[PDB]
Amino acid sequence: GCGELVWVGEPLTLRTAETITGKYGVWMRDPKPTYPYTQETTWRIDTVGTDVRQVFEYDIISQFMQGYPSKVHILPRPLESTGAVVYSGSLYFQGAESRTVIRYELNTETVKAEKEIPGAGYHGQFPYSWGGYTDIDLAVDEAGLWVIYSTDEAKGAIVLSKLNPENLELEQTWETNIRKQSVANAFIICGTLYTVSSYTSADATVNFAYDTGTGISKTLTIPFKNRYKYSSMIDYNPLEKKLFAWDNLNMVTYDIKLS
Ligand SMILES: [Ca+2]
Ligand code: NA
Repeated sequence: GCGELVWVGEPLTLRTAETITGKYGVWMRDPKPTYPYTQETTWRIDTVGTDVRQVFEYDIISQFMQGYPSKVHILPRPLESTGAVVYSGSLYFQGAESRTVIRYELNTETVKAEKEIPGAGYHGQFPYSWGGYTDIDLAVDEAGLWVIYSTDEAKGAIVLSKLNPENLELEQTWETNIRKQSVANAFIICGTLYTVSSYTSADATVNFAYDTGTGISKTLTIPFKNRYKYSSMIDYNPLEKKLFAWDNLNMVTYDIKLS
């Protein structure tokens, strides 16, 4: 059941990092789970620092919320920032100090594909408003895998491209009029890109939308609360139909409603 985003619920805290290494990070589930994982499997990456390689994996939700990881993967190359996603058995992440997206198959711990995002800024050229080298933000929605970025040709406006999940080729590209560094983060629901106005405010909003199906841009005023005042990661999971976010040590989730 697709539709336009009309409401975001209150953030629910599922886990809190215990060290500064997890001030920012990304946590995620696979909306297209594949053996040996399930819809309960959760991954967590604490992303502070310069040689981020540890990916914590939890087989079931209770372990993610209360226990130790069931497995730790050591990535073969350091990861950049908070934009990564898991999709159909692979972690898609950006190589540190690069515009390269890497497909890392989790079960086999194998790199299956790598792609430079053509023309994408990286390492602080088109971050979201908080910085954090957030130039490249992967996304999964009801239609599959996407990447959110910008380029010099787009003058820093958000660009989004649909990606082939097997080989990382770009399938189609859209250019918005939204300055990427003017918004706190972004995510895609049902082919519409949404942005969040602030990473600090308890009274932020989902403030812009761009519908890739119609080409129409809109302003919105949907309330969005940063409970802990520093949201470094905001993504959408189309299986759960929820937002997943990382806010100042806290892994949080928001319910949503679509028209
Ligand atoms: Ca995002
Ligand atoms: Na992302």
